Amino acid sequence: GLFGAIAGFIEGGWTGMIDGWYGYHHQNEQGSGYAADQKSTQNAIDGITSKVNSVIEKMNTQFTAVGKEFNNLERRIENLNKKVDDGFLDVWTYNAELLVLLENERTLDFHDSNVRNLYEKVKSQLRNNAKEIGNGCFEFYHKCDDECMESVKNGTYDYPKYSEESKLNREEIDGVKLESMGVYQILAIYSTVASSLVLLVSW
Amino acid sequence: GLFGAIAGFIEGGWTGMIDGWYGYHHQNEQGSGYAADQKSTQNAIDGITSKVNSVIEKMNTQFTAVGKEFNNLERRIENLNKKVDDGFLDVWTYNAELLVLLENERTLDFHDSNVRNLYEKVKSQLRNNAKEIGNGCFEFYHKCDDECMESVKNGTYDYPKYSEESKLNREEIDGVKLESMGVYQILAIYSTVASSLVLLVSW
Amino acid sequence: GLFGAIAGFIEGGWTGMIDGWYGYHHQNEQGSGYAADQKSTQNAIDGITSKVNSVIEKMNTQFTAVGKEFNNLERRIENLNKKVDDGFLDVWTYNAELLVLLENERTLDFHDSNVRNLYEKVKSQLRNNAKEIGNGCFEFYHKCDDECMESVKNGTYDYPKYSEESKLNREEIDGVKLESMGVYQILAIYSTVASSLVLLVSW
Amino acid sequence: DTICVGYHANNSTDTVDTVLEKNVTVTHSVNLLEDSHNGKLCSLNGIAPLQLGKCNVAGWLLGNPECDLLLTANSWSYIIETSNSENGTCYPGEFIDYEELREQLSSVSSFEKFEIFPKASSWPNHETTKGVTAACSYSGASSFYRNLLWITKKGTSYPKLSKSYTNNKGKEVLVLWGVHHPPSVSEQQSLYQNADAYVSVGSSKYNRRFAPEIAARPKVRGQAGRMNYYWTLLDQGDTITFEATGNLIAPWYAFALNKGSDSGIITSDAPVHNCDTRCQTPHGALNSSLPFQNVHPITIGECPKYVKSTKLRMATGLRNVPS
Amino acid sequence: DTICVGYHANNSTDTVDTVLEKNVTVTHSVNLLEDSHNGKLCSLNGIAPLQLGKCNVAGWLLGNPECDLLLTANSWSYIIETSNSENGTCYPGEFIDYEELREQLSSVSSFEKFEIFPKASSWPNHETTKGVTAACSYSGASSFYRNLLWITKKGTSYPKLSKSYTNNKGKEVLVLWGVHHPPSVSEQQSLYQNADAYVSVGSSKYNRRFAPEIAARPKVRGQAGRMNYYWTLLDQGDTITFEATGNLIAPWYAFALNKGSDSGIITSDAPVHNCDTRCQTPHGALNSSLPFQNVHPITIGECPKYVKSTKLRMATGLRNVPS
Amino acid sequence: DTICVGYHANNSTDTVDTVLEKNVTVTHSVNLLEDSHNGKLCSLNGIAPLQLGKCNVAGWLLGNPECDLLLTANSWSYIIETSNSENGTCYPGEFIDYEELREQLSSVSSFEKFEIFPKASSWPNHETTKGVTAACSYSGASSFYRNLLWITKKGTSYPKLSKSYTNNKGKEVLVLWGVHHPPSVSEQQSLYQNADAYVSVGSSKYNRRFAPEIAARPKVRGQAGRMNYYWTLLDQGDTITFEATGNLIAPWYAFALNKGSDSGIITSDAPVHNCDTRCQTPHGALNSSLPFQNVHPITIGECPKYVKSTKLRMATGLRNVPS
Ligand SMILES: *[C@@H]1O[C@H](CO)[C@@H](O[C@@H]2O[C@H](CO)[C@@H](O[C@@H]3O[C@H](CO)[C@@H](O)[C@H](O)[C@@H]3O)[C@H](O)[C@H]2NC(C)=O)[C@H](O)[C@H]1NC(C)=O
Ligand SMILES: *[C@@H]1O[C@H](CO)[C@@H](O[C@@H]2O[C@H](CO)[C@@H](O[C@@H]3O[C@H](CO)[C@@H](O)[C@H](O)[C@@H]3O)[C@H](O)[C@H]2NC(C)=O)[C@H](O)[C@H]1NC(C)=O
Ligand SMILES: *[C@@H]1O[C@H](CO)[C@@H](O[C@@H]2O[C@H](CO)[C@@H](O[C@@H]3O[C@H](CO)[C@@H](O)[C@H](O)[C@@H]3O)[C@H](O)[C@H]2NC(C)=O)[C@H](O)[C@H]1NC(C)=O
Ligand SMILES: *[C@@H]1O[C@H](CO[C@@H]2O[C@@H](C)[C@@H](O)[C@@H](O)[C@@H]2O)[C@@H](O[C@@H]2O[C@H](CO)[C@@H](O)[C@H](O)[C@H]2NC(C)=O)[C@H](O)[C@H]1NC(C)=O
Ligand SMILES: *[C@@H]1O[C@H](CO[C@@H]2O[C@@H](C)[C@@H](O)[C@@H](O)[C@@H]2O)[C@@H](O[C@@H]2O[C@H](CO)[C@@H](O)[C@H](O)[C@H]2NC(C)=O)[C@H](O)[C@H]1NC(C)=O
Ligand SMILES: *[C@@H]1O[C@H](CO[C@@H]2O[C@@H](C)[C@@H](O)[C@@H](O)[C@@H]2O)[C@@H](O[C@@H]2O[C@H](CO)[C@@H](O)[C@H](O)[C@H]2NC(C)=O)[C@H](O)[C@H]1NC(C)=O
Ligand SMILES: *[C@@H]1O[C@H](CO)[C@@H](O[C@@H]2O[C@H](CO)[C@@H](O)[C@H](O)[C@H]2NC(C)=O)[C@H](O)[C@H]1NC(C)=O
Ligand SMILES: *[C@@H]1O[C@H](CO)[C@@H](O[C@@H]2O[C@H](CO)[C@@H](O)[C@H](O)[C@H]2NC(C)=O)[C@H](O)[C@H]1NC(C)=O
Ligand SMILES: *[C@@H]1O[C@H](CO)[C@@H](O[C@@H]2O[C@H](CO)[C@@H](O)[C@H](O)[C@H]2NC(C)=O)[C@H](O)[C@H]1NC(C)=O
Ligand SMILES: *[C@@H]1O[C@H](CO)[C@@H](O[C@@H]2O[C@H](CO)[C@@H](O)[C@H](O)[C@H]2NC(C)=O)[C@H](O)[C@H]1NC(C)=O
Ligand SMILES: *[C@@H]1O[C@H](CO)[C@@H](O)[C@H](O)[C@H]1NC(C)=O
Ligand SMILES: *[C@@H]1O[C@H](CO)[C@@H](O)[C@H](O)[C@H]1NC(C)=O
Ligand SMILES: *[C@@H]1O[C@H](CO)[C@@H](O)[C@H](O)[C@H]1NC(C)=O
Ligand SMILES: *[C@@H]1O[C@H](CO)[C@@H](O)[C@H](O)[C@H]1NC(C)=O
Ligand SMILES: *[C@@H]1O[C@H](CO)[C@@H](O)[C@H](O)[C@H]1NC(C)=O
Repeated sequence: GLFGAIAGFIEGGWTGMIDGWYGYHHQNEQGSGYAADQKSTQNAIDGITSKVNSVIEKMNTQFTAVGKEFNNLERRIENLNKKVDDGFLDVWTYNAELLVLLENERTLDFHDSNVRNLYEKVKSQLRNNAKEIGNGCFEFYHKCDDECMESVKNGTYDYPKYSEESKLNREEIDGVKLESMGVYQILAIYSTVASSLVLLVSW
Repeated sequence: GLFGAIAGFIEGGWTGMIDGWYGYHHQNEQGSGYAADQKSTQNAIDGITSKVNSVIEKMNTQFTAVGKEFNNLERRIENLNKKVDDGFLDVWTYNAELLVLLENERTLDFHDSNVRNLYEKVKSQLRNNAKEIGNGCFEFYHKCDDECMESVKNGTYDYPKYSEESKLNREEIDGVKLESMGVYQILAIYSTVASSLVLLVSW
Repeated sequence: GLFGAIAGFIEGGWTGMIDGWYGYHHQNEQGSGYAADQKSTQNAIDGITSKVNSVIEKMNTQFTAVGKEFNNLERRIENLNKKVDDGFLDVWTYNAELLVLLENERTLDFHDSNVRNLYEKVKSQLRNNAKEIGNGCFEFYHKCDDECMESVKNGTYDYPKYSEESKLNREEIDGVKLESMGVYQILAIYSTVASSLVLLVSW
Repeated sequence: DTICVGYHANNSTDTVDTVLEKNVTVTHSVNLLEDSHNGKLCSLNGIAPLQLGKCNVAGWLLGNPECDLLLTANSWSYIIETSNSENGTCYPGEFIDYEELREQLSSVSSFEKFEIFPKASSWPNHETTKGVTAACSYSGASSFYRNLLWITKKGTSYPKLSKSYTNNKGKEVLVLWGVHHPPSVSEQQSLYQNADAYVSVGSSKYNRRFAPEIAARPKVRGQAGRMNYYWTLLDQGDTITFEATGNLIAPWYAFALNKGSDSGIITSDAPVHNCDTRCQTPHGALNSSLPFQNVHPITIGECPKYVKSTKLRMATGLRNVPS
Repeated sequence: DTICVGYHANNSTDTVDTVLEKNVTVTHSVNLLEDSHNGKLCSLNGIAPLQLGKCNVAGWLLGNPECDLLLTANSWSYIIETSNSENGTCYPGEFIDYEELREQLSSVSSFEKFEIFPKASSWPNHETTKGVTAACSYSGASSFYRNLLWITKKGTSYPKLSKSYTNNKGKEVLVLWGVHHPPSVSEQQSLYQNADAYVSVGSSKYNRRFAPEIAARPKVRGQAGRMNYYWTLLDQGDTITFEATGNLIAPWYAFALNKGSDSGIITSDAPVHNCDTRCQTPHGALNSSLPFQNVHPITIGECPKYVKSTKLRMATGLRNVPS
Repeated sequence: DTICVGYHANNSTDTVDTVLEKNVTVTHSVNLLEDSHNGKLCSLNGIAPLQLGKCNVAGWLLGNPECDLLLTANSWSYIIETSNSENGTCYPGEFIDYEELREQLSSVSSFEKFEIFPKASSWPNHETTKGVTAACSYSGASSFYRNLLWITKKGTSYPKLSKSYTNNKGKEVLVLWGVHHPPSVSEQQSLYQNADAYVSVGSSKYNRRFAPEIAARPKVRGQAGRMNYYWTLLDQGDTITFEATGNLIAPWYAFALNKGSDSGIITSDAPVHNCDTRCQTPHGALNSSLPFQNVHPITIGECPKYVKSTKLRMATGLRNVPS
C-alpha cells in the first residue's frame, strides 16, 4: 500500500539527519535545519519493538527430540516416523517464511504512512501561507525567526498573528497594481463633491 | 496502516451520536446536528459480517478424539502418538492467534479509510466554499437552511445556485477588522460618506 | 484500506483503452485521448509477476505416497496413520485458502493505490491551473496543443511559460460581471447613485 | 454554520490486542473461545452412556461378580471408567491384547449376550461345577466369572475333549476362553491326571496349538498358578472348533455386535445426569457454536476445536476514544 | 480541454472471492487448481508398469498357476493390483508378515529369477514328483506352485535332510519356503512316517526351529490341513542352511533384487496405454504446472500437492466495472 | 525560508526480500536465524555427558571386557556413540527388544550397580568358573562378560536349579540374563548332560518358559553356537524366581535406576570440552536467543526451532534511498 511519499514525490533521503527517522530542515536567515522530531518517531520505534517481541513470543522452544531405532521388521513404523517428521518440518518452515514476508510489506507501508501523516499535519496548520512547492517545501510569505519555526515544530502557529502581512504579501505579490496606481477612475475627484453635498445637507 | 483520520486530525469521539458509526453535525439557523449516514455505514456492516462469517467457515469441527493405551513394550509407539498430538495442537494454536491479530489490524484500518473517504467526498462536493478549518469543520459563505444540509447529505449541492452570492461574500471578507473598521485606499468611509450623502439626499 | 478512487470519486472504467491499465484521455483542439501510460503500469506488471512467481515457489512438490496395509490386529497403528493423513490434509487446505484470500485483498488495494498516486502526481505538477472538477477532470486556463499534453504525460510542464496568460485568464474567469464593473468594489454601480444625490442637491 | 464530521463513540471498555499495540479498547467486539461447562455427563442424542463404577472393562467382559450390577447392560452411547475402576481379572494371569480389544469396542454400540454352550447340556463327560477358587470369592463363597466355565476331571477319568460351534446370526460374534496352568506337576495331575496336555482352536483365520507350562513362581492372591485369556472375532457363516485335553476355560456366553462408531473410554468422575448435548468432555458437556474450545482435548462427538490459549477477542468496530 | 484520468476495463466475467466480498468480477486472473486428467495409465519416464490382473501379489510370487501368464515379468515401474485381484494362496493357510513383505517390495525395481535347488539333481533321496493337491487344480489337472516344491518320502523311507545354499551374487537375495501340516496323526504318518518332526532354518540373523501341529478343524476348499509361509532376505557373503525332517516346502526359485526407490501398489481398474508422464493417480495421469492438485491424494511421481477445495482463483487485475 | 520535511538515510547495505520485490536495501534490520556453532560438546548444566567411545550400548550393559575403561560410570547428561562403537555382543546371538531397552534408557539419569548373586556364595552345586570361550577373547586370554555368569555341570552330576530374589531398594531394578544353546546334541550333553532342559522366569507380570533348540548353522567368529538375551524391569516389592535346568546364563549384576528425564543417544564424533550451555547438537553447542535454528534437527535441551531455509532477515526501518 504505497502511499506515495517514500521515493514518491519526495525523492531522496537525508544523510545529514542523525537522530530520528523523520525531520525538519528550517532555512531562515541564520543557519539551516536538520532537526529531528523526537515525538512521532518514538511511537514508530515503540510499535516496531512491540512487533518484533510479539513475533519472538509466539514461537516456542522444541525439547529433546532424539532419533529412534528399529529392526528390519518395523519398516512400516519407521516410514511412518519419517513421514511425520518431514511433514511437520515443512509446515513450520512454510509458516516462518510467509510470516516474515507479510510483516516486511506491512512495516514498510507503516513508515510510508508516518511520513505522509507528518506532511499532512505540517500542511494543516499553515493554511494559505508558504505556497507549497516541489517535494515538500514551503515558502513563508511572512518572515519569522527560529521561534516561529520552533512553534511550527511544536504544531502551534497562532495563524491570525501572521495573516494580514502575509496576506498583504500575497496581496503585493499578486496585486493588479496598474488599476490603482495611486489615482484613477475619476472616483476620487467626483466623490469629494458628494461629501460636500452631505456637509451642506448636514449643516 | 493508519491513514491519519481517527485520533489524527479528528481528535475526539461522539458519544451523542447513536445510530450509525459515521455522522455529521450541522449548526444551521435552528438546532444542532448529530445525524447518521445510514448509507456508507451499511457497507462496513456487510463487510465486517462477511469477514467474521468467512473466518468461522474456514475453521472446522473436530469429531471424537479418544486417548489410547499401550502396554510396557510399546513405548516407542506411545511417544510417537504423543509427538503427533503435541505437534498438531501447537500448529493450530499458532494459526489461530496469528489469524486473529492480522484481522484486527485490517479492520481498524478499514474504519480509518472509510472515515477519510467520507471526509473527501464532503470536501469534493464543496469546491470554493466554507473554507475548511480545524478538525474538518466548515463555514458556508452563503447562508442556508436544513434543506442544503439534507442536500449535501444526499450528495447533492447544486453549486451554481449558491456560487455567485457566496463568491461575492468571499471577496468582501477581508478588511473590516485590520483597522477595526477596515483598510482601504482613501474611500473606506469616504464612500461611506457618499452613502450618507445618498441618505441625506433621500430622507 | 480502500482508498476510494476506483468506484469512488472516479466512477467507471474505460473500455476504449486497450494497451495498459492506467491512462489518460485528453480532449484538446484536435483529436481525443485514450492514450496509455506505459511507464507506471510496467511497475505494476513486474510486481504482480514477482508476487505470483513467489507464491508458486513457496509451495513444494510432494513425492510418491502410497497407502499401506494392515492385518486385523494392528488397528491402533491404522487409526494412527489415518489421523496423521487427515491432519496434514486439513492443515494444507487451511493454509491454501487463507493465503489466496489475503493476497486478493492486498492486490486490489495495490491497484487502487496506483490509481490514486497517479492522480496525485498529475495534480501536483499543475499548481493553480485548470480548476479541477469531479472525477479527475480539468480545464486548462491556457490553451495548448498536443505538445503540452505529451509534455505533462512525460512529467514536464514548465509552469512559468504559461503562468501569466493563465493568470489573466483565470482572473477574467474570476471576473463574472467584474469585466463590466471595475471600480475596485461595487463602485461602478455605486458611482451612479451619488450622482442622483448631487443632482437632487443642486436640483 | 459547520458540518463537522465525527465518528461514533461509546462507554464500552473491552480491549482487543493488535500487533502494534496491546490493550486497545474497541466499541464492539466478539469472543470466539469457550470456557464454561456444566460438570455434568449427559446423553448423546437420547441414549444414555454406560457408567462402569468400580469395574474394569476386562472384569466386565469376564463378568467379575464384583461387577454383577451391570449384568443386563446391553446398549450405550459411550463408556465411562472411573478412577476407582479396579476389578479386572480376579484370578492372576494375563489378558492378552487388552488394548486391541478396547479399540475394537470403540466402534460397537449394542449387544445380545447369549449362551454359547448351555451349562447342563454340552458337557456330559466331565464334572461341571466342583472346580471354583476362593480367590474370586463372593461374600466369602468360592465364586467365578459368569461368562466362562472352569472344567475339572470326572472321578479319576478324563475324556479327550472336542466341541464345535457355528455362527448363523448374520453379525460378528465375539468369543472368549482361557487356559489354566498350575505351578506344580502334583497339582497338574491332581487337577487333570494327564502329564501332557494341549488345547487347539481353529476356525478359518485363527489357528493355534496351546500347551501349558508348569513352573514355580511367587503366588499372588494365594495362587501360584496362572491363567491366560484369549479372544477372537467370528464371521457370519464361518464356524469354530475347540479340541482340548486338559487345560480349558470354556466359554459360557458370547456377544452379538452392532455398529455405530464414535464411542470411547473417557474416564472421569463428574456425575451423571440426563440432558442431551452434542459434545462431551471429562469435565462436562459443551453448548455453543464458537469455533474454538479450551476446556479439554479429549472430546466425544461434534465438538468445537481444541486449542491452548486464553483470550481470542476479535475487534468489530472502532477505537472507543472519548474526549 | 482536459486530461481526465482512468483505468482499463474488460468484458470478462471470471469471479474472484475476497475476504470482505464474495463474487468480485475481476479483469484478469490466473488459475491455481487442477482437475483435468485422462482416464489412462501411462508409463512412467519411459519405463512400463506392471499389471497383475486377477492376482494377489502373494499368489504371484509363489506362482499360483492361475497367475501363469505374467511368468516372464522382471521389470516394472509400479505394481497395479485390480479390484478382481483375488488369486492369492490356493492351498489354505497363512502368509506371515505379508504387509512387511509388501513394503519391502515398495523399493525394488527389477528381478533376476533363477533356480535355487535344481529339481532333477538336488534330491537323491526322496520322491519329489508324487506330491500335489487337487485343491490347487489347473484346467482340471491337480497342480501346485511354481517356485516351491512339495516333498514326499521315497517308499516308507526318509533320510534326514540337510542342505545349505550360499550367496555369491552381490545383490540381496529373497528366499521363500513353507511348512505343511495335516489335521490327523494318521495322515502325518501316512506322508512322513514320523511321530514328531521338525525343521530348522538358520543363516546368521534369522534362526528358528519349526514344529508342526495336528488338530482337527473345519476344512476349506476340501482341505482340512494348513500350510504356513516364510521368507527371508539374504546378503552377499552370508549363507543359509535348511535342515528338515517332516514338513518342508522346498524353495525352487529365488530373486535377485535391484534398488531405485518409489514403487507403488496402486489399485485401480482404468486401462493401460503407452504415453509417458511424470505423475500418476488411480483416477488417471496428470500434466500440469499449477501447484495444487485436487483429483486424488495417492500419487506417484513429482506431483503437486493434494488439497480438498473447489475454487482457488487468484486475481491479477482490477475490479472490472462498466459504466 | 523553507521548512522542507524529510527522513533519515544511511550507508546501510543489507537487503531484505519483501513479496513485491527482491533485494530491498533497508536502514536497520535484525537477523532471526542461527548458523554459528562450536565444534565442541559441552556439559549440560555442569554434568559431563557419558561417552561410550568404541562401545555399543548392549556391549556396555552386558560388559564386554573390550569396554573395560568405562566400567564405573554412573551418571551423565546424555549418551554419546561414535561410528566405531562396534564391540557389542562378542558371542553371537540375539538381543531381543534392544530398541525398547534403548528407549527406557532415554528417561533414566543415573545408576547404582551391585551384585545380585555373589559368584562365590550363592552356587554350592555347580562348576562356576570353567566355562569361557575364545570367541570373546581379550588380550590373549579367553574372556567373558563382566555382568553375567556362564554355568556348567559339576563333573557328570547336575542338580536342578531354582533361585529367587526380592526387591527391597525402592527404585526400579533392571535384570538381564541369557540362554545358551549349542548347535549339536552331543555337545548339549557334553556341557549339560540333559537330553531335554528348560528354564523359567516368573515375577508377577512376567512369566516365560524357555526351551533351547539345537541345530547346525554356519559359524560366526569361530562359533556355531548361539545365545539369546532377555531383560526385565522390577519394582519395589515384587520378587523374581529363576527355575533353571540346563541352559542359563546367570545374572551377576543389576541396576538400581533413577528418574531424571530427557536423555539421548546422539551418535556423533566431535570431541568433548568443558563449557556449559543449554543446547546441544551433534554438530556442537548453541548459544543465542534467536528462535530459529538451521544447523541440525536432532537436539538435546531447550533449543531454538529447526527450519530448512537460509535467510530470514526482518526489516525494521526505511528503504535506504540516497540522493
Ligand atoms: C475388587 O476391587 C477391590 C478394590 O479394587 C478389591 O478389594 C481389595 O482386594 C485386595 C485383595 O483382593 C485386598 O488386599 C488385601 O487385603 C487383606 C485384608 O485387608 C490384607 O491382609 C492384604 O495385605 C491386602 O491388602 C484389599 O484389602 C481390598 N480392598 C478393599 C477396599 O476391599 C477386590 O479384591 C476386588 N475383587 C476381586 C474379586 O478381586
Ligand atoms: C483363482 O481365482 C478364481 C476367482 O477369484 C477362483 O475361482 C473361484 O474359486 C472358488 C473356490 O473354489 C469357487 O467357489 C466355489 O465354487 C464351486 C464351483 O463353482 C462351488 O461348488 C462352491 O460352492 C463355491 O462357489 C468359485 O466358484 C470360483 N469362481 C468362479 C467364477 O467359478 C479360483 O479358484 C482361483 N484359483 C485357485 C487355484 O484357487
Ligand atoms: C571389538 O571390536 C573390534 C573392531 O571390530 C574387533 O576387532 C576385529 O575383530 C574381528 C574378529 O577377529 C577381525 O576380523 C577378522 O580378522 C582376522 C584377523 O585380523 C581375519 O583373519 C578375518 O578374516 C577377519 O578379517 C577384525 O580384523 C578386528 N579388527 C580390529 C581393528 O581389531 C574385536 O574383535 C571386538 N572384540 C570382540 C571381543 O569381539
Ligand atoms: C492490559 O490490560 C490488562 C488489564 O488491565 C486493564 O486494562 C488496562 C488497559 C487498564 O485500563 C487497566 O486499568 C485495567 O485494569 C493487564 O492485565 C493485568 O495487568 C497486571 C499489570 O498491569 C498484571 O499484574 C496482571 O497479571 C495482568 N493480568 C492479565 C490476565 O493479563 C495487562 O497487563 C495490560 N497490558 C500489558 C502490556 O501489561
Ligand atoms: C457467488 O456466485 C456463486 C456462483 O453462482 C453464480 O454467480 C452468482 C453471482 C449468480 O449470478 C448465480 O446465478 C451464478 O450461478 C453462487 O453459488 C451458487 O449460488 C446459487 C444461488 O445461491 C446456488 O443455487 C448454488 O448451489 C451455488 N453453488 C456454489 C457451488 O456456490 C453464490 O451463491 C454467490 N454468492 C456467494 C455469497 O458466494
Ligand atoms: C538478489 O540478491 C542476491 C544477493 O546478491 C546481492 O544483491 C544484488 C542485488 C547485488 O547487489 C549483488 O551484488 C549482491 O551480492 C543475488 O544472488 C547472488 O547473485 C550473484 C550474481 O549477481 C551470484 O553470483 C550469487 O551466487 C547469488 N547468491 C545467491 C545466494 O543466490 C540475486 O541474484 C539477487 N536477485 C535479484 C533479482 O536482484
Ligand atoms: C513550542 O515552541 C514554541 C516556540 O518557541 C514555544 O513557545 C515559546 O517558548 C519559549 C521558551 O524559551 C518562551 O520563552 C516563549 O515565551 C514561548 N512563546 C512564544 C515565542 O510565543 C513553546 O514553549 C514550545 N512548546 C509548546 C508545548 O508549545
Ligand atoms: C436528498 O436530498 C434532496 C435535497 O435535500 C432531496 O430533494 C428534495 O426532495 C424533497 C422531497 O419532497 C422535495 O420536496 C424538494 O423539492 C427536493 N429539492 C430540494 C430541497 O432542492 C431528495 O429528495 C433527497 N433524496 C434523494 C433520494 O435524492
Ligand atoms: C515528452 O513530451 C515533451 C513535449 O510534449 C517532449 O519534449 C519535446 O519533444 C519534441 C518531440 O518529441 C522534441 O522535438 C523537442 O525537442 C522536445 N523538447 C523541448 C520542446 O524542449 C519530450 O521529449 C518527451 N519526452 C520526455 C522523456 O520528456
Ligand atoms: C503435457 O503438457 C505439455 C504442456 O502443457 C505439452 O507440451 C506441449 O505440446 C504441444 C504439442 O507439441 C506444443 O505445441 C506445446 O508447445 C508444448 N508445450 C510445452 C510447454 O512444451 C505436452 O504435449 C503434454 N503431454 C505430454 C504427454 O507430455
Ligand atoms: C453505557 O451506556 C449505556 C447507555 O444505554 C448503558 O446501558 C450502559 O450500562 C453503560 N455502560 C456502563 C459500563 O455503565
Ligand atoms: C444450549 O444453548 C442454547 C443457546 O444458548 C439453548 O437454546 C439451549 O437450550 C441449550 N441447551 C441445549 C440442551 O441445547
Ligand atoms: C470480449 O471482447 C474481446 C475483445 O477484445 C473479445 O475478444 C472477446 O471475445 C469478448 N468476450 C467474449 C466472452 O466473447
Ligand atoms: C557509514 O558512515 C558512518 C558515519 O558515521 C560510519 O560510522 C559507518 O561505519 C559507515 N558504514 C560503513 C559500512 O562503514
Ligand atoms: C553465550 O552467549 C552469551 C550472550 O550471548 C555470552 O555472554 C557468553 O559468553 C556465551 N558463552 C557461554 C559459554 O556462555
